[PDB]
Amino acid sequence: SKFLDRFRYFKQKGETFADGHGQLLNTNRDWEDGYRQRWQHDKIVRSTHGVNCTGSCSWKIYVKNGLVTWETQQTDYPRTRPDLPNHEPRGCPRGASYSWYLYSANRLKYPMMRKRLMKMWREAKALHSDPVEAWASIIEDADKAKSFKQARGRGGFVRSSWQEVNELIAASNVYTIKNYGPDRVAGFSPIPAMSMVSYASGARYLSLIGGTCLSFYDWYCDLPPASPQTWGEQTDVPESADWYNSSYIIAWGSNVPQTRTPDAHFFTEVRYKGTKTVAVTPDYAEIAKLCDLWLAPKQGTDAAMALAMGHVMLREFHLDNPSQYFTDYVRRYTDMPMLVMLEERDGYYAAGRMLRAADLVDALGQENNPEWKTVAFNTNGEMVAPNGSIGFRWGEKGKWNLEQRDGKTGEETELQLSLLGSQDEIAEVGFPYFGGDGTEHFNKVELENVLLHKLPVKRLQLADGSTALVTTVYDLTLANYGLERGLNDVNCATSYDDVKAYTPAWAEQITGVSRSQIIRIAREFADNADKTHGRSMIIVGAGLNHWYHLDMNYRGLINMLIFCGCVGQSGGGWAHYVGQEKLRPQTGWQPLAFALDWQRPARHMNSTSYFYNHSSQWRYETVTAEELLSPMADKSRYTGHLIDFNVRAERMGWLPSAPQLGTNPLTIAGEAEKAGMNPVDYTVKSLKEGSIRFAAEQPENGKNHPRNLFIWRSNLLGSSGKGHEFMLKYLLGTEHGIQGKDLGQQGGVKPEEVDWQDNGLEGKLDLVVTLDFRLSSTCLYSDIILPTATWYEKDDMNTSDMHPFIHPLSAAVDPAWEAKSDWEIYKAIAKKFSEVCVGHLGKETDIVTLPIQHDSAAELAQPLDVKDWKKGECDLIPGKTAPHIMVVERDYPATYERFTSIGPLMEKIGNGGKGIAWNTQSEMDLLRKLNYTKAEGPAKGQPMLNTAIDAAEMILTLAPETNGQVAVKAWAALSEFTGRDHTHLALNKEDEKIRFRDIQAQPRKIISSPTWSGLEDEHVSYNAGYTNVHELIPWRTLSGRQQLYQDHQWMRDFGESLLVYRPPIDTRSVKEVIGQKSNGNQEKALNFLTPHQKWGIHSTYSDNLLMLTLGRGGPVVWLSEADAKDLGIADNDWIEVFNSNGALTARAVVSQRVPAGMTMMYHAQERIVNLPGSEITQQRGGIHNSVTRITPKPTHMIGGYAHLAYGFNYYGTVGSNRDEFVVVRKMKNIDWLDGEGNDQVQES
Amino acid sequence: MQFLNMFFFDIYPYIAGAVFLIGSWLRYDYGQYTWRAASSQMLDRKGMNLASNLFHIGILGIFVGHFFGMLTLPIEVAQKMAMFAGGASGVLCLIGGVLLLKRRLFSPRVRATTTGADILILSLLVIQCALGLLTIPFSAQHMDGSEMMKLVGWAQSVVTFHGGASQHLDGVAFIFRLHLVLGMTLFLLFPFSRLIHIWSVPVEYLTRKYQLVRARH
Amino acid sequence: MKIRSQVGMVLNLDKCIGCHTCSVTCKNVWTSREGVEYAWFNNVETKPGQGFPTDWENQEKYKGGWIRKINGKLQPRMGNRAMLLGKIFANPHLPGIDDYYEPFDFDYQNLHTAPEGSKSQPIARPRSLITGERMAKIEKGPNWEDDLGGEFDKLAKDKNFDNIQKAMYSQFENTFMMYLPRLCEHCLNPACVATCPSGAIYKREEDGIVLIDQDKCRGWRMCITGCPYKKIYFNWKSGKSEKCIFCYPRIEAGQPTVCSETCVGRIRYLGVLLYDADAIERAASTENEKDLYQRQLDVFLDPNDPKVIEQAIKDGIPLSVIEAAQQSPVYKMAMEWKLALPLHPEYRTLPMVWYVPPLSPIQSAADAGELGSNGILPDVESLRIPVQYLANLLTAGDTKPVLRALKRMLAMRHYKRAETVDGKVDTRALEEVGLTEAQAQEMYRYLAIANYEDRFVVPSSHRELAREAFPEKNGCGFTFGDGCHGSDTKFNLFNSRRIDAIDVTSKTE
Ligand SMILES: Nc1nc2c(c(=O)[nH]1)N[C@@H](/C(S)=C(/S)[C@H](O)COP(=O)(O)OP(=O)(O)OC[C@H]1O[C@@H](n3cnc4c(=O)[nH]c(N)nc43)[C@H](O)[C@@H]1O)C=N2
Ligand SMILES: Oc1c(Cl)c(Cl)c(Cl)c(Cl)c1Cl
Ligand code: SF4
Ligand code: SF4
Ligand SMILES: [Mo+6]
Repeated sequence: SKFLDRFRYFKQKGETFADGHGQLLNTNRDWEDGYRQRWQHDKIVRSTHGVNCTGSCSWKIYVKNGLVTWETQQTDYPRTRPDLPNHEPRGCPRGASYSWYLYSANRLKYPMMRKRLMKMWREAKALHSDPVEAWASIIEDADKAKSFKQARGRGGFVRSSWQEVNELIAASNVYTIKNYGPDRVAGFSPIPAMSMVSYASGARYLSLIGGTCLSFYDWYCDLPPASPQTWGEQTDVPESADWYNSSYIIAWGSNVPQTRTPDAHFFTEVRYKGTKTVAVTPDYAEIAKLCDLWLAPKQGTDAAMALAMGHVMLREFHLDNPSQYFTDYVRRYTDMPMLVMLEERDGYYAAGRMLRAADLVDALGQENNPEWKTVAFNTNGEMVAPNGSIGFRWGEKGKWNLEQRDGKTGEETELQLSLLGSQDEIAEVGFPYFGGDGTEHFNKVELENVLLHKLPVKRLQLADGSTALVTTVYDLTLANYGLERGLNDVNCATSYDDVKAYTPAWAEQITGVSRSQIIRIAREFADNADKTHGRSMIIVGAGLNHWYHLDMNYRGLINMLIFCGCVGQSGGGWAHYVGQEKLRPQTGWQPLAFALDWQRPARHMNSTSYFYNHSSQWRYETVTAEELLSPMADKSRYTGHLIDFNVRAERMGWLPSAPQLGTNPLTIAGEAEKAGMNPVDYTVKSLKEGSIRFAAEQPENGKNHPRNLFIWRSNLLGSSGKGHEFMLKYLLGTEHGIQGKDLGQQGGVKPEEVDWQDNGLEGKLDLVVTLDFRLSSTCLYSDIILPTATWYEKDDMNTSDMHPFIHPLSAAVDPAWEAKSDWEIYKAIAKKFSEVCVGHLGKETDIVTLPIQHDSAAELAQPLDVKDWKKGECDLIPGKTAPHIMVVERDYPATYERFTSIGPLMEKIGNGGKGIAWNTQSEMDLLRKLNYTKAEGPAKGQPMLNTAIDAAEMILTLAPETNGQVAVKAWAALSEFTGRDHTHLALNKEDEKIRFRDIQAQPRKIISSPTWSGLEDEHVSYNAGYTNVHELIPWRTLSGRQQLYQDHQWMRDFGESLLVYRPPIDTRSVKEVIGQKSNGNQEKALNFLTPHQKWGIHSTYSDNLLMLTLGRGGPVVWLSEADAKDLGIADNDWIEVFNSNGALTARAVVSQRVPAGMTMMYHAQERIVNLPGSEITQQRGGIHNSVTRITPKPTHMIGGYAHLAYGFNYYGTVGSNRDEFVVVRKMKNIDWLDGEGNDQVQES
Repeated sequence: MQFLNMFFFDIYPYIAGAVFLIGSWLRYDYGQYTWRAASSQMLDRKGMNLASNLFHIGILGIFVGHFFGMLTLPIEVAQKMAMFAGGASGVLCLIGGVLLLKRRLFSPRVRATTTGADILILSLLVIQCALGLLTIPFSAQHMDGSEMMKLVGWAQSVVTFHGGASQHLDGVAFIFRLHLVLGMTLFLLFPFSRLIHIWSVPVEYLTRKYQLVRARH
Repeated sequence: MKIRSQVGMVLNLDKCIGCHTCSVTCKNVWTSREGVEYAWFNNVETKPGQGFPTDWENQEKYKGGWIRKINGKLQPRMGNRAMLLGKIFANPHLPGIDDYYEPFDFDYQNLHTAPEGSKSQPIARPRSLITGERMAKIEKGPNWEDDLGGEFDKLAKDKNFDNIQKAMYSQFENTFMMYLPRLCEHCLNPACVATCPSGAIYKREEDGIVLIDQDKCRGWRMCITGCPYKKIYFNWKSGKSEKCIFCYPRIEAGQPTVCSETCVGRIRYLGVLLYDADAIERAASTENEKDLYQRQLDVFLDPNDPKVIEQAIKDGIPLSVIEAAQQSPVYKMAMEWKLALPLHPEYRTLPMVWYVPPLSPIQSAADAGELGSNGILPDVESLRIPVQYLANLLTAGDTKPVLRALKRMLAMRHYKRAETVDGKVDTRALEEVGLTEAQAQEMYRYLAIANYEDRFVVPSSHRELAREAFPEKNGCGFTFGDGCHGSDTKFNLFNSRRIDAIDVTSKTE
């Protein structure tokens, strides 16, 4: 009795203490169990998150009362060396809030369908027993199709069933495939590393039926075109642990503590090791708070600083007092000693292509791919074609290595850098200079569009009779930076204060960063790299990579790292961290996701070009290739709209296409048989005759636009969708908020490769299906929503760039309500498809185009120039001057069987990637015991894939990264090419086999593999390029070395052969609309930046209440105090932001850390929470991408040329967005458009 | 009227009195978590300082008076005090009460987070206070203390268990009947409301050592 | 001389990345209920700023902590016992929900059920979690000033800017920001305990955790004012107050707190500290407030001194606790190296959660600078965060201990750079600050490498001593409602018995 206890008042009094200031009571404390029982749970399950953040953190999912209640980090990762800090606990605030989703009011519980589409679907089925025909009855009617396409994003969802929606989906896909082609069906799902199997589910189903898989690394602009350019590698960087090995680090456009949260401690802790840290951001970002120095250059001007620093370095560590380490490094690992041919001009020369062994008389002995082997001079004047050049990768074996040997005599021959001191004469070469152009918001420095420098050269006798002049990349490089070498150059600098081509004083003007600051850091960075042998590092992120000239910004930073020999050195290098693109078990996952175990090849497409076209954003282009042309280029040779360059690249086999042909590809075989010729040659003939055209040339003819789109693991229409308003208008056919006119209405010049029509085709997409667990913005505008399972309700695998562990995703409980895993959703759809397609599609023959692939033999396509077979400049030879033309067999009725089984191709042909190929039979035998096998049917005897685990197990067994057995065969295959032994990089792990249930118990470290250049050892951390430098394995580039000089035609003519400052472009999306729809409040033009937010990962978590409460409670934009006060904007005021492309609404965050001239809306806050109606469009306010628009860069389209060849996510147009300008102004009328009556009005 | 007389004044006071004790005892033993004053100040500070202090300081005046007045200087004197002393406390309590009731009913946050037991009890008190102030002009007619003698006589019979207490009342004005009825009803509803905070008045704090530490247990 | 144990906490502010992970995990586990949905036991604040609740550091307005009278005696700033009682009908100082933020939700269901034929895309607007009404606009949040979000004139109202000429900091080039994650201090002389009339708040003898007894609390809500750090939150639905409970359910088994184990920064340290309870009044009532810090370090006992060891044993401290104190990181950072400093020692509470001040980028200078006493690394003088600011926060306004901390941190860096880059032994910076090579390499071990087993050294609370573990093991958790928990008298009105107990006594003695 608690009542009777009070009577023991005095009896419970113990001793006092502190001289009567305290009393020790002996009272009951049972009440304390209250919190104890709250903490107690049913069990903990291990799992991670399937979101794009590179975190890849293992979590403990706490289940209590049969419900997921909360979660904390797993701290059991395999510990790093004793001298490096360990990874635990990792995690971030976003991840810690995931649990909120499982039962939140925003959870998608049942498959949903738009009421209008359902009503017409159910009436159509009451008239057409067969579903394909019921679909046809609706889609082929204008008033019908229109009725549901304009309902998009306008409420009206009604509960459906898996049964009803699976039929409609399969029906829609059969119709679409049988009446237009398989390539008119596509799916967009990104970053597979975050859930290998969840991505693979759709990718597999689409590949099986011949649909197109859209890229993402270039679409998001996470792809640094500079990487392929310099190393011929998509992306390969050191792990976050390696940062602790560096003694000098510069975070450049990388808000590490906010965007690389789980790895930030490596950066804060390496400081205690004596490492100096420097933050380079225009605003006082979180990254600044943890550095010893903070530099704030003008946004976009970064390449300027990089150039100046490169200057100081080349001057003080390569010229004045040379560095033994630096010199040997560039000598052996760069293309600097390589010879460049000089072209003729008017009184001056111009850098041309690189000299190839084929140009010389004897051809240097190299008779195999001589036109593909570079040349240089040795220390004894003798000319030579050293090993390693891409010419040795194919058609021969044993010379594709970076050993400093003669390609012909196989002897130890040292190469020489500068010709200075042995040049016949001194030629004057012109280099382009754009530092003088730019908009009004950036400082400029007038010099001359062309700068003449005096280069030391040598005259050589070409094999074809004539003669020309040559000079090393090293020479042009020193000339390009403006280093006075004693020939008395007027354009060369005499002191660091001299304002010439790329000096500290020069950059101080462009960037605004004191010249002395630049000189200091450059000196320190380089000094450190010298003392430690490359242990200097630069962490760069979207801060630089999302500008139209991301290439220049990066090559800027890259040359610095190379001049100090930091690449391939533990503790140094190029650390590019953006999206979670390092799906480590690559070669074991590709066959699963793209069904390469059954058919070959699959339909890959680069999303940027895809949306640029079908979203019809090219119809509003403002940028012209002309204004990007080099001053030293023949303008008349590069005419046409940007999209015209894409179309040419597509037919020259450079970039992929989708839809490919303007004619159903399943019928080409049925017409080639009647014509008496085989399908391949019948296509080459029809393409020449123009009887069969590339679909790209006529995107609006009603048969060359996608009709069915699957979206999963993406919020395309609310996040990544650059040109949100254009997508809503053209792809969806719904109300949009575009503000400008198009080329037609303005009367601009129409493309010379694509049909023009005044009224663009709208509502192209017939069916949009989105799979998600929460009702996102994309879902809101879809036709059918499929409730997918959360990351805590399904099994899958996850890996990252930051660490070498491959942990899992597990189900703490079965999916809630009617939800299903992405894998079970596509399996069910593949099942319903296989029965609905009966009598419509059978065993078909399909013609598939395939662009010249990088890492393949065909990458040695056009070596010296650019020949367009359509302009008659040469013959149409598929695989060389046009895409390959493949014949794929498709057993449509056996889709479901193939989807649920590992195909025969793994045994017949083999498996491989990145150039090599190995036998993988033993792996299949093992897989037959693990997954069991099919009893009968078309896949009888083949290993099974009924569940996600079966799939995960396939990935782990075939991948060399998770199976030491395969890892040895993989290093063996590459040893053939190199001629050096590499098996010793995996031998002592040969008996290692990672199992799904093994990693469920504890995350496991992977095995060193040729697919990557860093190592998985216990003595050295994973550093990108370490193998190239320490194993003498060549970079998949033309010269086999790190490319500093890009000699491809298009590169030379677009002034990108050597790095040069290129100011931020003008999109001209503000001047044509500012002031038009005035509301009475001052408007102003500001640079619109969108770094990634702190309260979400893209748009995920952006609707999550914990994140919304820790943030500002919805969409907001940051403005400087001046900009704000000048527009009469107080903190948290409703403001409007807009331009040609559209308008968005948000509340303002006024802050001192935002430099005047810019505004920031942290990336992804989407369109579903706390958004009022716009005064500019009279519609729901739009999103941050409502004011951006895609604008491609030509140099990002170069294909069929060694390291510049296509590859899914390897190369291709990127969707940059930081150059954008918007108009900001305070709002007046805050109308919510809900009919609630709760509207406000802001005064003044 | 005779049936309803012996009921309300010879029986009802023992029902409410039993329910009051055993009710408190049971909620104290099985309802610790529900035993609190239930502050609402944080949700709406406006006008609370004045209102609550008026209400409490007044209601307390009345309690001391009622307590020592009917459970313990001649009669006519005491009556003059009750009317002037207690009459003033009543005006304060009534005002604070009314202010608190206006708040609880029309102040968005307080009304959205309230329970019915809180509106009920507050309302009755305000009424019992108004009903009380109305007895003043009635006691006036008998400045000699004739009326007060009857009432105090009734009260003291009940608390000592001497039957026939409703007899002491013979004569008293009706208004007094009401006050005595509604009043006791509050003792009935006491244990099932917030009024339990009263039992907890923090007197022991005036002599407590500042720091408290609890041993293992 | 009464020795007692407590697990203190030290947060290395230099490593804090202002991520808030700590706050979210705490919120998920402890305060997701209606009534405390606005409470953030753990919360992070960006400084400069006024924090949460707004201006909690302003004791002149809020009345928290203790004051020292002229006669030298200690008294809660709220008032002596009678004064505090006179304020009970209405806490004249109590902070209102608005001082925190009005908790809100969103109508996501509108996105789902939006009817067919809407003139505009549906949307989820905010709703009050207190009233349930539509919200015109969200105007405040618990982390509203995150990352210098707000005009400088507004943030600079920070009480820690007193006695500092702040004009120069509104200039872009001089901008500076730091984070201050904070929980309950679990004071040695907690003001909360002293301001609760019902005496429902208390400090636990075995581990010094301060808890508000939910059975006993009567909701007088005076405690919220008494707490100078404003870490006690009134649960508006239950009527009782609630505060960080130092995750006692985990600490009892020897596990770190949730916000400690979940700290992405690896900045939180948990270690045992032995203190003389009998010295508490003495220390907290020292005349000069600039002495409270040092005076508190003097209440802590050396866990290796056998004099202390023998007294601790005599005083009830388990042997495992003492052993834990002997390898406690909290003790190394507060006593040995002097890197950790108390938060606002001037409140006289003897706070038990200390902080290592943060380093920052060098300030802006005319030129690119020169090589100082530490080479390319910074010199304490060149740090951009005004040290006086840090001192108003950690040392009652005295810049001496803060500078010593900063200088040693920097000292270590210099020593470590020589060793790992130059490959040489240079102790010039260590001698200047009074450290040795040994103390430096250890500092490095704990701060740089920070292995899990080093950041966390938490002993068991030994829930088996002075209690009856066996019957508890066998019958705890079965919550059928026996109505006998909470009292020591077995008699109960419902004629029942404890499930987790033995009622049939042994007759064999
Ligand atoms: N919390 C969180 N983490 C994530 C993500 C997320 O959505 N949320 N997403 C992933 C993904 S997919 C990416 S691509 C990255 O996180 C992007 O982060 P990063 O810090 O590189 O870019 P950002 O664009 O944010 O830029 C970083 C900072 O650089 C500054 N900045 C911006 N523009 C410039 C510029 O032109 N030059 C220079 N030097 N700096 C500039 C700025 O301070 C920004 O915060 C990554 N992890
Ligand atoms: O009811 C009473 C009240 Cl209220 C006062 Cl104040 C006094 Cl004095 C007496 Cl006697 C009675 Cl009965
Ligand atoms: S969201 Fe990414 S970074 Fe955050 S905890 Fe999850 S996996 Fe880690
Ligand atoms: S989790 Fe750690 S690093 Fe992140 S805010 Fe909290 S204390 Fe700082
Ligand atoms: Mo990205």
